[PDB]
Amino acid sequence: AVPFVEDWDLVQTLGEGAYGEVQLAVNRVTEEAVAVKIVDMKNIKKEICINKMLNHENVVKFYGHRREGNIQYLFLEYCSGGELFDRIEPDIGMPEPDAQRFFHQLMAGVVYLHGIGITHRDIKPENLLLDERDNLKISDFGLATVFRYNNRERLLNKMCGTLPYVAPELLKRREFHAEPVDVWSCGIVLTAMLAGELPWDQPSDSCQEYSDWKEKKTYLNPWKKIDSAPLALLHKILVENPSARITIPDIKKDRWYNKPLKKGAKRPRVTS
Ligand SMILES: O=c1[nH]c2ccc(-c3cn[nH]c3)cc2cc1-c1cc2cc(CN3CCCCC3)ccc2[nH]1
Repeated sequence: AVPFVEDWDLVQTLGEGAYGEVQLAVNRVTEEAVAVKIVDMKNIKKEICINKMLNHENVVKFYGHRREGNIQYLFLEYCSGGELFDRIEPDIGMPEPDAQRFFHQLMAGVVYLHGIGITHRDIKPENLLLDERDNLKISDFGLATVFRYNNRERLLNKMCGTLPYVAPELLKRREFHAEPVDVWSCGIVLTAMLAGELPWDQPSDSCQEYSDWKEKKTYLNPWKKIDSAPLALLHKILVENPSARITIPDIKKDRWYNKPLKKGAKRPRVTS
Protein backbone atom coordinates (compact mmCIF):
# COMPACT_ATOMS: atom_id res chain seq x y z
CA ALA A 1 0.00 0.00 0.00
CA VAL A 2 1.54 3.26 -1.21
CA PRO A 3 5.17 2.63 -2.30
CA PHE A 4 8.15 4.49 -0.80
CA VAL A 5 6.23 5.54 2.34
CA GLU A 6 8.72 3.54 4.43
CA ASP A 7 11.73 5.60 3.29
CA TRP A 8 13.13 8.39 5.45
CA ASP A 9 15.85 10.84 4.47
CA LEU A 10 18.36 12.00 7.09
CA VAL A 11 18.41 15.72 6.26
CA GLN A 12 20.46 17.16 9.13
CA THR A 13 22.10 16.73 12.51
CA LEU A 14 19.97 18.07 15.36
CA GLY A 15 22.57 17.28 18.01
CA GLU A 16 25.29 14.85 19.04
CA GLY A 17 26.69 13.42 22.25
CA ALA A 18 28.24 10.51 24.08
CA TYR A 19 26.39 7.53 22.63
CA GLY A 20 24.65 8.62 19.47
CA GLU A 21 23.67 11.51 17.26
CA VAL A 22 20.18 12.80 16.63
CA GLN A 23 19.17 13.66 13.09
CA LEU A 24 16.13 15.15 11.44
CA ALA A 25 14.48 12.55 9.21
CA VAL A 26 11.95 13.51 6.54
CA ASN A 27 9.57 11.02 4.98
CA ARG A 28 10.17 10.59 1.25
CA VAL A 29 6.45 10.63 0.43
CA THR A 30 4.58 12.56 3.12
CA GLU A 31 7.49 14.79 4.18
CA GLU A 32 6.51 14.26 7.82
CA ALA A 33 9.44 15.03 10.11
CA VAL A 34 10.71 12.90 12.98
CA ALA A 35 13.92 12.80 14.99
CA VAL A 36 16.05 9.68 14.67
CA LYS A 37 18.42 8.86 17.51
CA ILE A 38 21.29 6.80 16.12
CA VAL A 39 23.06 4.77 18.79
CA ASP A 40 26.19 2.88 17.74
CA MET A 41 25.62 -0.19 19.92
CA LYS A 42 29.28 -1.27 19.61
CA ASN A 43 20.88 1.33 28.71
CA ILE A 44 19.44 1.45 25.19
CA LYS A 45 17.26 -1.61 25.84
CA LYS A 46 15.62 -0.02 28.89
CA GLU A 47 15.27 3.35 27.14
CA ILE A 48 13.14 1.78 24.41
CA CYS A 49 11.11 -0.12 27.01
CA ILE A 50 10.36 3.07 28.93
CA ASN A 51 9.60 5.05 25.76
CA LYS A 52 7.03 2.50 24.57
CA MET A 53 4.91 3.17 27.65
CA LEU A 54 4.94 6.97 27.23
CA ASN A 55 2.02 8.90 25.76
CA HIS A 56 1.56 12.51 26.81
CA GLU A 57 1.52 15.93 25.12
CA ASN A 58 4.50 17.12 27.20
CA VAL A 59 6.64 14.02 26.65
CA VAL A 60 8.58 13.34 23.45
CA LYS A 61 6.63 10.69 21.54
CA PHE A 62 8.23 7.38 20.60
CA TYR A 63 7.21 5.95 17.22
CA GLY A 64 9.35 2.81 17.11
CA HIS A 65 12.84 1.41 16.67
CA ARG A 66 14.88 -0.43 14.03
CA ARG A 67 17.54 -2.93 15.12
CA GLU A 68 19.34 -3.55 11.83
CA GLY A 69 22.61 -5.15 12.89
CA ASN A 70 24.30 -3.02 15.55
CA ILE A 71 23.31 0.56 14.75
CA GLN A 72 20.11 1.21 16.70
CA TYR A 73 17.54 3.62 15.24
CA LEU A 74 15.04 5.23 17.61
CA PHE A 75 12.26 7.17 15.87
CA LEU A 76 11.16 9.99 18.16
CA GLU A 77 9.08 13.16 17.98
CA TYR A 78 10.55 16.10 16.11
CA CYS A 79 10.37 19.35 18.06
CA SER A 80 11.28 22.20 15.70
CA GLY A 81 11.71 24.66 18.57
CA GLY A 82 14.88 22.95 19.75
CA GLU A 83 16.08 22.92 23.35
CA LEU A 84 14.71 25.08 26.17
CA PHE A 85 18.40 25.60 26.91
CA ASP A 86 18.69 27.93 23.91
CA ARG A 87 15.68 29.98 25.06
CA ILE A 88 17.51 30.95 28.26
CA GLU A 89 19.60 34.10 27.90
CA PRO A 90 22.88 33.95 29.85
CA ASP A 91 22.70 35.90 33.12
CA ILE A 92 19.18 37.12 32.25
CA GLY A 93 16.77 34.22 31.79
CA MET A 94 13.53 34.91 29.93
CA PRO A 95 10.26 36.79 30.48
CA GLU A 96 8.51 35.56 33.62
CA PRO A 97 5.27 34.76 31.73
CA ASP A 98 7.19 32.44 29.38
CA ALA A 99 8.98 30.75 32.27
CA GLN A 100 5.65 30.22 34.03
CA ARG A 101 4.10 28.62 30.96
CA PHE A 102 7.10 26.34 30.44
CA PHE A 103 7.06 25.46 34.12
CA HIS A 104 3.33 24.59 33.92
CA GLN A 105 4.03 22.26 31.01
CA LEU A 106 7.09 20.76 32.68
CA MET A 107 4.92 20.01 35.74
CA ALA A 108 2.27 18.42 33.50
CA GLY A 109 4.86 16.12 31.95
CA VAL A 110 6.43 15.20 35.29
CA VAL A 111 3.01 14.54 36.89
CA TYR A 112 2.31 12.16 34.01
CA LEU A 113 5.63 10.34 34.33
CA HIS A 114 5.39 10.04 38.10
CA GLY A 115 1.78 8.93 37.60
CA ILE A 116 2.94 5.87 35.67
CA GLY A 117 5.82 5.23 38.07
CA ILE A 118 8.60 6.64 35.92
CA THR A 119 11.29 9.06 37.08
CA HIS A 120 13.36 10.89 34.46
CA ARG A 121 16.43 11.51 36.67
CA ASP A 122 18.12 14.05 34.38
CA ILE A 123 15.73 16.96 33.93
CA LYS A 124 17.60 20.01 32.60
CA PRO A 125 17.07 22.60 29.82
CA GLU A 126 19.04 20.48 27.35
CA ASN A 127 16.43 17.70 27.69
CA LEU A 128 13.33 19.87 27.47
CA LEU A 129 12.42 20.36 23.82
CA LEU A 130 9.97 22.80 22.26
CA ASP A 131 7.63 22.06 19.35
CA GLU A 132 6.33 24.50 16.72
CA ARG A 133 3.95 26.18 19.21
CA ASP A 134 6.61 26.29 21.95
CA ASN A 135 4.98 23.42 23.84
CA LEU A 136 7.55 21.81 26.13
CA LYS A 137 8.25 18.09 25.85
CA ILE A 138 10.46 16.05 28.15
CA SER A 139 13.05 13.99 26.25
CA ASP A 140 15.90 11.50 26.70
CA PHE A 141 14.84 8.62 28.90
CA GLY A 142 18.26 7.02 28.80
CA LEU A 143 18.67 7.61 32.54
CA ALA A 144 15.01 7.05 33.45
CA THR A 145 13.79 4.15 35.53
CA VAL A 146 10.65 2.72 37.11
CA PHE A 147 10.32 3.74 40.75
CA ARG A 148 6.81 2.35 41.27
CA TYR A 149 5.56 -1.05 40.16
CA ASN A 150 2.46 -2.94 41.32
CA ASN A 151 1.75 0.12 43.48
CA ARG A 152 4.93 -0.49 45.48
CA GLU A 153 7.52 2.30 45.54
CA ARG A 154 11.18 1.40 45.09
CA LEU A 155 13.73 3.72 46.73
CA LEU A 156 16.62 4.65 44.46
CA ASN A 157 20.34 4.50 45.24
CA LYS A 158 22.06 4.88 41.86
CA MET A 159 23.94 8.15 41.26
CA CYS A 160 22.28 9.60 38.15
CA GLY A 161 21.83 13.05 36.68
CA THR A 162 23.84 16.23 36.18
CA LEU A 163 25.45 17.83 39.27
CA PRO A 164 24.05 21.38 39.03
CA TYR A 165 20.51 19.89 38.80
CA VAL A 166 20.83 16.99 41.23
CA ALA A 167 19.08 17.10 44.61
CA PRO A 168 21.32 17.21 47.72
CA GLU A 169 20.10 13.87 49.09
CA LEU A 170 21.52 12.06 46.06
CA LEU A 171 24.97 13.20 47.23
CA LYS A 172 24.59 12.50 50.95
CA ARG A 173 22.14 9.61 51.39
CA ARG A 174 22.48 5.96 50.36
CA GLU A 175 18.81 5.71 49.39
CA PHE A 176 16.24 8.32 48.45
CA HIS A 177 12.75 8.79 47.04
CA ALA A 178 12.60 9.32 43.28
CA GLU A 179 9.94 12.03 43.07
CA PRO A 180 11.51 14.76 45.22
CA VAL A 181 14.63 14.44 43.07
CA ASP A 182 12.79 15.29 39.83
CA VAL A 183 11.00 18.10 41.70
CA TRP A 184 14.36 19.59 42.76
CA SER A 185 15.76 19.50 39.22
CA CYS A 186 12.58 21.25 38.04
CA GLY A 187 13.31 23.93 40.64
CA ILE A 188 16.82 24.37 39.26
CA VAL A 189 15.34 24.60 35.75
CA LEU A 190 12.92 27.29 36.97
CA THR A 191 15.86 29.20 38.49
CA ALA A 192 17.76 29.04 35.20
CA MET A 193 14.72 30.27 33.29
CA LEU A 194 14.27 33.27 35.61
CA ALA A 195 17.92 34.24 36.19
CA GLY A 196 19.87 32.86 33.25
CA GLU A 197 22.35 31.12 35.53
CA LEU A 198 22.70 28.02 37.70
CA PRO A 199 22.86 28.69 41.44
CA TRP A 200 25.67 26.21 42.22
CA ASP A 201 28.02 23.59 40.75
CA GLN A 202 26.41 21.06 43.10
CA PRO A 203 24.15 21.09 46.20
CA SER A 204 26.80 20.49 48.85
CA ASP A 205 27.79 22.39 51.98
CA SER A 206 31.32 22.81 50.57
CA CYS A 207 29.78 24.83 47.73
CA GLN A 208 29.69 28.46 48.91
CA GLU A 209 26.72 29.37 46.71
CA TYR A 210 24.72 26.51 48.23
CA SER A 211 25.53 27.44 51.85
CA ASP A 212 24.48 31.05 51.15
CA TRP A 213 21.09 29.87 49.85
CA LYS A 214 20.52 27.77 52.97
CA GLU A 215 21.31 30.93 54.95
CA LYS A 216 18.60 32.89 53.09
CA LYS A 217 21.04 35.27 51.38
CA THR A 218 18.70 36.03 48.49
CA TYR A 219 20.32 39.43 47.94
CA LEU A 220 23.07 37.54 46.11
CA ASN A 221 23.29 37.42 42.30
CA PRO A 222 21.10 34.43 41.42
CA TRP A 223 18.09 35.12 43.65
CA LYS A 224 18.24 38.94 43.51
CA LYS A 225 17.10 38.80 39.86
CA ILE A 226 14.00 36.76 40.72
CA ASP A 227 10.73 38.37 41.75
CA SER A 228 9.35 37.65 45.22
CA ALA A 229 6.43 35.46 44.05
CA PRO A 230 8.47 32.93 42.06
CA LEU A 231 11.29 33.18 44.62
CA ALA A 232 8.85 32.07 47.34
CA LEU A 233 8.09 29.00 45.19
CA LEU A 234 11.81 28.32 44.80
CA HIS A 235 12.17 28.56 48.59
CA LYS A 236 9.69 25.67 48.80
CA ILE A 237 11.25 23.56 46.04
CA LEU A 238 14.95 23.96 46.86
CA VAL A 239 14.63 22.61 50.40
CA GLU A 240 17.48 20.32 51.41
CA ASN A 241 15.29 17.83 53.29
CA PRO A 242 13.39 15.90 50.54
CA SER A 243 10.66 14.98 53.03
CA ALA A 244 9.96 18.66 53.71
CA ARG A 245 10.32 19.69 50.06
CA ILE A 246 7.10 20.79 48.36
CA THR A 247 5.34 18.10 46.30
CA ILE A 248 3.83 18.66 42.87
CA PRO A 249 0.21 18.77 43.98
CA ASP A 250 1.21 21.58 46.36
CA ILE A 251 3.29 23.32 43.69
CA LYS A 252 0.04 23.47 41.69
CA LYS A 253 -1.49 25.42 44.58
CA ASP A 254 1.40 27.88 44.86
CA ARG A 255 0.61 31.58 44.50
CA TRP A 256 3.06 32.29 41.67
CA TYR A 257 2.12 29.06 39.89
CA ASN A 258 -1.47 30.32 39.77
CA LYS A 259 -0.68 33.99 39.11
CA PRO A 260 -2.18 35.27 35.85
CA LEU A 261 0.75 36.49 33.73
CA LYS A 262 0.79 35.01 30.23
CA LYS A 263 -1.63 35.96 27.45
CA GLY A 264 -2.67 33.58 24.68
CA ALA A 265 -0.80 33.04 21.41
CA LYS A 266 -2.08 36.17 19.60
CA ARG A 267 -4.43 34.23 17.30
CA PRO A 268 -6.86 36.90 16.04
CA ARG A 269 -6.60 40.68 15.58
CA VAL A 270 -8.45 43.04 13.24
CA THR A 271 -9.59 46.29 14.86
CA SER A 272 -12.56 48.14 13.35
O1 LIG B 1 13.46 17.44 17.62
C1 LIG B 1 14.21 16.85 18.39
N1 LIG B 1 13.78 15.66 18.91
C2 LIG B 1 14.57 14.89 19.74
C3 LIG B 1 13.97 13.71 20.24
C4 LIG B 1 14.76 12.96 21.16
C5 LIG B 1 16.12 13.35 21.53
C6 LIG B 1 16.91 12.45 22.44
C7 LIG B 1 18.24 12.61 22.90
N2 LIG B 1 18.66 11.50 23.54
N3 LIG B 1 17.59 10.68 23.71
C8 LIG B 1 16.57 11.17 22.95
C9 LIG B 1 16.70 14.58 20.99
C10 LIG B 1 15.90 15.36 20.09
C11 LIG B 1 16.38 16.59 19.65
C12 LIG B 1 15.57 17.39 18.79
C13 LIG B 1 15.95 18.73 18.28
C14 LIG B 1 17.19 19.38 18.52
C15 LIG B 1 17.16 20.60 17.84
C16 LIG B 1 18.12 21.66 17.65
C17 LIG B 1 17.76 22.80 16.80
C18 LIG B 1 18.84 23.83 16.52
N4 LIG B 1 19.40 23.73 15.14
C19 LIG B 1 19.58 22.31 14.76
C20 LIG B 1 20.07 22.17 13.32
C21 LIG B 1 21.41 22.86 13.18
C22 LIG B 1 21.21 24.33 13.56
C23 LIG B 1 20.68 24.45 15.00
C24 LIG B 1 16.43 22.92 16.17
C25 LIG B 1 15.46 21.85 16.38
C26 LIG B 1 15.83 20.71 17.20
N5 LIG B 1 15.16 19.56 17.56
